[PDB]
Amino acid sequence: FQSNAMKHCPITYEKISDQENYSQRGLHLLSPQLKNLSPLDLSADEQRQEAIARVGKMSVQGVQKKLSAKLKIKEGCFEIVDQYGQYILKPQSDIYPELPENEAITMTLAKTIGLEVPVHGLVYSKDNSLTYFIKRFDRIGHNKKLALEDFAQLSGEDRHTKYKSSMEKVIAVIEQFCTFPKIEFVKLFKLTLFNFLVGNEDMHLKNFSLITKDRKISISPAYDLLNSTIAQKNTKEELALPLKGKKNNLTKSDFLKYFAIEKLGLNQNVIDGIVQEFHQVIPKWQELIGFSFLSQEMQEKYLELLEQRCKRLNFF
Repeated sequence: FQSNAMKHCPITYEKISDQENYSQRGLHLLSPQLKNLSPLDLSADEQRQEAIARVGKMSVQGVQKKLSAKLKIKEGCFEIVDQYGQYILKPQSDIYPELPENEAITMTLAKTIGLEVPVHGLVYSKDNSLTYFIKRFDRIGHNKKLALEDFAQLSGEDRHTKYKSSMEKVIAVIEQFCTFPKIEFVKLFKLTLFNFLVGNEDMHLKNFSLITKDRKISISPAYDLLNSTIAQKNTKEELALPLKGKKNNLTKSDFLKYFAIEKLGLNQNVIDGIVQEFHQVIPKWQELIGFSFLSQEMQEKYLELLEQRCKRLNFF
């Protein structure tokens, strides 16, 4: 067949047999008592139509079509809902290729480098298409939602503002509102290097949010991370928001000196240690991309971009 076999778990990427759809460890990340995960009973097209119709009740922001869902643990399936959803589902786009598979692997790469990333993965659909899922990090069960505000709201911008900002304004939000800004600066540094390496030119203003939890206001867990470059036919920029006024032709010193030191004030030992973490993780990322549910064509685009971004930071 034209597709290469996909022999790993859509949640953990560990090896599984042909007769399994998910690893046991993956099912248990959803719930230790989940014994199976049935496919969604809607095709990709039906899922998109439902997302469009349910958008007024959708309490999670983001322009991509999304569905709210609960996990029915004893039955072993997702159920689409309007209220008290615990998961977000993202079906295949009708425009861009492999968005669920791309977001799934990219979030997994972010988790591998130590960023805070919620449980996520892929679930099969009625038509065999893969839908992305992520656990809500602002609600557990039917309890109160934790306070969550995106950086457009916090920086005084209109609700629709995504690209008319800058990294320096993102930094200013953290300085103004976070309980321990210097802890958050380390996260921002890792996130921004990560986004450069994986081709995420769509880390826009509304992809940063502050959550109020455990007596502190902090940058939220990661959400909506994708190699947006490989999903598009043409891109002219590397960053969604300028850094040092630049959205392309970023240099190693722009990230490791201007950003890390002049803007974030990180000490050299901290910078050096994080850079080494990225150096060490590259072979694991390459292996995971190979184990992913991306097509061979998209794996090749991911790996080619990753190699070029690593070279620009002198990784090798």
